[PDB]
Amino acid sequence: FEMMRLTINRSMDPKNMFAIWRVPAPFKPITRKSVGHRMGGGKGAIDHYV
Amino acid sequence: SSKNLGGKSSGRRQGIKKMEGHYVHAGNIIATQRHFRWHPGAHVGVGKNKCLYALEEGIVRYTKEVYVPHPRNTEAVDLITRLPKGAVLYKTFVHVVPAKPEGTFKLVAML
RNA sequence: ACCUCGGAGCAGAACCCAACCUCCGAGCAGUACAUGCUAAGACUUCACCAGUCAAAGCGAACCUCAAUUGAUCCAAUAACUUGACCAACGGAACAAGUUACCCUAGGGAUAACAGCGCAAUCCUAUUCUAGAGUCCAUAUCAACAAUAGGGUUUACGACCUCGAUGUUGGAUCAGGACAUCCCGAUGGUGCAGCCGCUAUUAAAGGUUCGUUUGUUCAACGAUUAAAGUCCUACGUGAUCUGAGUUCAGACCGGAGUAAUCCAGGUCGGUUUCUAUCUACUUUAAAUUCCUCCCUGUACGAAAGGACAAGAGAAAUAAGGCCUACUUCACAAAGCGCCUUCCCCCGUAAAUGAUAUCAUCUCAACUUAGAUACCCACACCCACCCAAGAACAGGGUU
RNA sequence: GUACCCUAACCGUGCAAAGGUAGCAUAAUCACUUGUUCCUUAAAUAGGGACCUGUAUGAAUGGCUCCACGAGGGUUCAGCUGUCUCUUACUUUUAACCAGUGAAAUUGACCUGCCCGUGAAGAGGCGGGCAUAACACAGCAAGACGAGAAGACCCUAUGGAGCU
RNA sequence: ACCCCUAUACCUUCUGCAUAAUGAAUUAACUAGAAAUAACUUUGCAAGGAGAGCCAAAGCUAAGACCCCCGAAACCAGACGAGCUACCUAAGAACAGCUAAAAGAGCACACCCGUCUAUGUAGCAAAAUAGUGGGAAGAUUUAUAGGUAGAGGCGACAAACCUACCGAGCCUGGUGAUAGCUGGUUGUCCAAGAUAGAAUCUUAGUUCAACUUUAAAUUUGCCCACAGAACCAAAUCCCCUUGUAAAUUUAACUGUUAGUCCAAAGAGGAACAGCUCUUUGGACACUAGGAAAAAACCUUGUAGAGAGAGUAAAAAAUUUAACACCCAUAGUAGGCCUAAAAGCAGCCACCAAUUAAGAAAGCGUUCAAGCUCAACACCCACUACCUAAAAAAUCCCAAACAUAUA
Ligand SMILES: C[NH+](C)c1cc(NC(=O)CNC(C)(C)C)c(O)c2c1C[C@H]1C[C@H]3[C@H]([NH+](C)C)C(O)=C(C(N)=O)C(=O)[C@@]3(O)C(O)=C1C2=O
Ligand SMILES: [Mg+2]
Ligand SMILES: [Mg+2]
Ligand SMILES: [Mg+2]
Ligand SMILES: [Mg+2]
Ligand SMILES: [Mg+2]
Ligand SMILES: [Mg+2]
Ligand SMILES: [Mg+2]
Ligand SMILES: [Mg+2]
Ligand SMILES: [Mg+2]
Ligand SMILES: [Mg+2]
Ligand SMILES: [Mg+2]
Ligand SMILES: [Mg+2]
Ligand SMILES: [Mg+2]
Ligand SMILES: [Mg+2]
Ligand SMILES: [Mg+2]
Ligand SMILES: [Mg+2]
Ligand SMILES: [Mg+2]
Ligand SMILES: [Mg+2]
Ligand SMILES: [Mg+2]
Ligand SMILES: [Mg+2]
Ligand SMILES: [Mg+2]
Ligand SMILES: [Mg+2]
Ligand SMILES: [Mg+2]
Ligand SMILES: [Mg+2]
Ligand SMILES: [Mg+2]
Ligand SMILES: [Mg+2]
Ligand SMILES: [Mg+2]
Ligand SMILES: [Mg+2]
Ligand SMILES: [Mg+2]
Ligand SMILES: [Mg+2]
Ligand SMILES: [Mg+2]
Ligand SMILES: [Mg+2]
Ligand SMILES: [Mg+2]
Ligand SMILES: [Mg+2]
Ligand SMILES: [Mg+2]
Ligand SMILES: [Mg+2]
Ligand SMILES: [Mg+2]
Ligand SMILES: [Mg+2]
Ligand SMILES: [Mg+2]
Ligand SMILES: [Mg+2]
Ligand SMILES: [Mg+2]
Ligand SMILES: [Mg+2]
Ligand SMILES: [Mg+2]
Ligand SMILES: [Mg+2]
Ligand SMILES: [Mg+2]
Ligand SMILES: [Mg+2]
Repeated sequence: FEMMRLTINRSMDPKNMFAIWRVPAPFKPITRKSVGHRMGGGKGAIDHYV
Repeated sequence: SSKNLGGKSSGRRQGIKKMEGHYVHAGNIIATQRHFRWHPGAHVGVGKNKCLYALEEGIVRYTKEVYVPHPRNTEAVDLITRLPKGAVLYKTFVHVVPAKPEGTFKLVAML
């Protein structure tokens, strides 16, 4: 999202162009377990959003 | 970790025990249900766990009928009086069409 | 951490359906006092036990809730009835630690080492062009992100091995990859020269000695052209070591009532094997540094300061020999002496079409671009030998 | 909380039975740890001296010095030497050959090769290729997951035993 | 006879073994299924039967036919052991030489022990040899008898030693201890035969169910037509025809209940794993052909002989980047801002002369200046394929071949 926002904002003409997202903000939670942790012991905590 | 406990209960084995067109005897349970999915109709009684049993012996028929609750059922009457005009509520009902007559008159004496 | 019961998802629509899967709850409360008796027919938590609904009838009247629970024996009671967080919840009437002093039966059904699978982690290359680089994306570095590869780390899995696949470093001998540390060739530069940085090609040859530490590593001293990165059962213990690490003894600090223990430190501590089979046991083209001159030349304001060509001197490696020196003495050796010869491909140019210019050309085309050793062969009884384990070989005029 | 950092002679508060005293101190000592400084060496994670709530030292769980002693552990001057740079020569045993006597572990059968791949995941025996007359003797230890010992580590068993 | 072609020993264990997992040198001999309750079959008699007892709403009596082997560490009882060793008792013995003459003193023999190294490791030796060491007038060493014994003794505590494996001696007996664990289990031939789950000091086992087997009795069993199954996707349930021949019940039991890949729907993990967990369906644990070897992918199943034939699945294709030429005066250093910012630092506007040039699209300048593009003319004509890598470790890996009619 930051790559797209920065590249489009740099490259556009703010006097004759306009840009909108057709994709919502990151909402689906992606979870990761601790590093070096064996298999099992419950589901890992929420890491980020996609 | 795994702080989620419980949820180890088995399936209730509920549902339809007698489908459409099945010959049924008096007292046979037609359906078992946690909520009122199928409603009692003609010659079908309801037991206090909302179970459906055949009050008479015959053929099980599943129909779709209008729903008029008892005027003492407060939640249902509130839903009805909050239903817009021109709309009739529908439910699925279970009936037993009785197969035999109640009895016969036959000769027993020649007095 | 959990152990029993219920609801929702996974499991979308008859039933059922797991995970140390995702959430929410339960171990009651309230009403009634016919919450009395009895009896067709059914359902059923995949067995059983247990649990659930109920027509009619007798007698009266005219239960809500989702789970809301515990068997048998036995105990209390005249009787009816009532007794466990028996919660490890199908419940043994009542029993904890520790073992490195340990033992047995097994298990690669199961961990440690190794291999294997995977690539989260780690490493590399490319794409994109923000940014840094006085300016300038692309001399050099490089964000967000993308694409691909590698199998050196830390993991993860538990697939061979527990009727043994012996272990960390070191010695010895090294085989290989190139992602090249040096030596070779080339392109670019923010390359004047010397030095550098970056990229292409190149695995023939080489890649030091010491102090501390068991160390791999790491720090330091002195060099060198350089002191490469890895794989090889973290190469190699039937070739070696045993400093470390995880047997039995002991001490210190801590834990524990104690036995005893510590993924903490310290002192000590048995490393067996007569090789059956495979494999193998003599394959002659050497590299590098330094000195001189070129030359204080090119270059450069100066300071600094080459590359080619050539000459010499070494060192290592390979092969060999004893004239002297030395260990020594009819001889074997080095600390001594002698000899050691080919290229290597990245690219830079000329002519010239497709495309009547130009263009180094996956256009036709032009240029840079081995010899040596060995080689005959029933004299053989025997003897000698610089030849040799035996055999074989050479000499015996 | 209080004297620029550090640190409190000092003040306040709470608990205990008492709140670690003298002495020593980076230890034969949990992590930090190769603590900081000086000597020793060209170079020191070694050794000695010093500082040090040692945030887990400490007084018959004996604390701290000191004289002798120690096949105890560590450091070191000088000398010595094949310990090594870097190995060589000789003698004896062993060895090899001839003669006499003559075992043991081991052994499914073997007419018992190399590379790459495959496969119960590391092949002499499978697939593709390569190599290939037969047979002794000496030597080597890379392989036969070589021999030995129903793993000395780990787990399991409603298997044991010792101790508290 | 070899040379050709084909062919991955056996048993056990396991999801799966050529496996580099177990056992086996070989021969001969020896070496491992014992029985009841019931049932079934065949007789005898029959409302009774059996040579008392017992059973009997066709039963009773008799026979047949069904249930292994080896192995612990252990526990207990009674004996035997202190000729080794631990300690003690009785009465004995030995200790050269030197220092100094006193010493659990020093050097050092005999003697006792065993620090370190080397050899040896089925050895000379079930702990030795060689050198080097500690002590050697004492808490010393040693000969002879005697004593303390295992629920113990003894111990300058090493949980040491007690007749060459002492965390509790050895022997005999209970004892053919026990083993949910490993190993083994011996003639021929045929047939049926593959894994939902629940409890459990249970997940290495067992019981019930499920599946499987046999013998009987009976009638429906699978595939399924329409209609039917709830509010908050693939499909399934039910189901008459139809095609077929199985199904249910009764009686008797064993065994399986430690599971692997592939396709699909998901969950966990990294939208890792030959990873783990459910479900549906295959295959494997049974044959054969193919994908190189090959478990799980594809083809195919019911068994024999044949020197017959038709077929099934079944052999990888791809090779990429040329792009113009010629020309350019000028209203103006448009205005504002700034020291200047001149087309090009930032703003407003974007007109306008030549035939034809943006109040300028990139560069480039402190600013300037400069050079390319868009523009005239020029002319054959914009010629326009719209695409894109590489690495590892013993030695590349069939040989090859573009062209003779499916
Ligand atoms: C080889 N040594 C260092 C050793 C090591 C371990 N532990 C290991 O296996 C550790 N190895 C690792 C590092 C984990 C790979 C060990 O476990 C052992 C032993 C030694 C033996 C000695 C045994 C001895 N016998 C059998 C030769 C013996 O007679 C006695 C005795 N004193 O009587 C033993 O103590 C002995 O049986 C023993 O206990 C040993 C080990 O257990
Ligand atoms: Mg549930
Ligand atoms: Mg369940
Ligand atoms: Mg049931
Ligand atoms: Mg009634
Ligand atoms: Mg339980
Ligand atoms: Mg239970
Ligand atoms: Mg100990
Ligand atoms: Mg054992
Ligand atoms: Mg591993
Ligand atoms: Mg910039
Ligand atoms: Mg598994
Ligand atoms: Mg093992
Ligand atoms: Mg073996
Ligand atoms: Mg290269
Ligand atoms: Mg290794
Ligand atoms: Mg080896
Ligand atoms: Mg031991
Ligand atoms: Mg010692
Ligand atoms: Mg050895
Ligand atoms: Mg062999
Ligand atoms: Mg002493
Ligand atoms: Mg002989
Ligand atoms: Mg196989
Ligand atoms: Mg192989
Ligand atoms: Mg083999
Ligand atoms: Mg040989
Ligand atoms: Mg072995
Ligand atoms: Mg075993
Ligand atoms: Mg058990
Ligand atoms: Mg027990
Ligand atoms: Mg017992
Ligand atoms: Mg297995
Ligand atoms: Mg084995
Ligand atoms: Mg085998
Ligand atoms: Mg085994
Ligand atoms: Mg005695
Ligand atoms: Mg004395
Ligand atoms: Mg003495
Ligand atoms: Mg004693
Ligand atoms: Mg002790
Ligand atoms: Mg002890
Ligand atoms: Mg037995
Ligand atoms: Mg069959
Ligand atoms: Mg259990
Ligand atoms: Mg078991
Ligand atoms: Mg699996």
